[PDB]
Amino acid sequence: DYLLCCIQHCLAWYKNTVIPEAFYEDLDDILESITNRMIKSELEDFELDKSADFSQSTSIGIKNNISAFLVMGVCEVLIEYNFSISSFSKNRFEDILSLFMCYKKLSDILNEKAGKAKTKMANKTSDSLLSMKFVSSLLTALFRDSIQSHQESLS
Amino acid sequence: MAQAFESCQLDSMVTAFLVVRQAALLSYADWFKASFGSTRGYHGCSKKALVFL
Repeated sequence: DYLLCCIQHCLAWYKNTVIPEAFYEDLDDILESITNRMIKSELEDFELDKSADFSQSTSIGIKNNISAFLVMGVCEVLIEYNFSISSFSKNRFEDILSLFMCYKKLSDILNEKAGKAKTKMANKTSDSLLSMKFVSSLLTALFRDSIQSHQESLS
Repeated sequence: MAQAFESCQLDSMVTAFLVVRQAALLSYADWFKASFGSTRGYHGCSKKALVFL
């Protein structure tokens, strides 16, 4: 999660500032492969909800719970990445929706498991890794923006 | 066989299979039911190892 946040912020800084040679493209296409395969992953790739119930009793439940929080952060960082590539591609917004659906699935699973015991962990109300800069950008784009070149893909 | 299903490698599987088949000539069936007990239940942690098998 936190590694990826650094990578894509670094990479956004590398796009915007450094270019205005044959290295960053490695990491770009790595990230794009991670996007397409993280999309078509679902829950028995990571053996989640079924084999380990992320329990704060066992070590293996703790392993899978730590893994799920890592996943949720990875989803969010790749959201930021797919947004950062282009000017408002439809396909990249589909990827972002798929990542969020994965993240939101994991959140409503963990919420049931924080609905059996109490909300004593402050680890699902832990930080997002998204920059505040980013979210400001994102919310301006979501609500106020009505530019027809971006509207079809943001709708 | 352990290495093969951890990596999901078919080459090492084929080697092992032909080796036990030559060793037989019902030792194949003995080794198969031995696999069936706590090897073929979970060859890999992912159940795609069965699909590869």
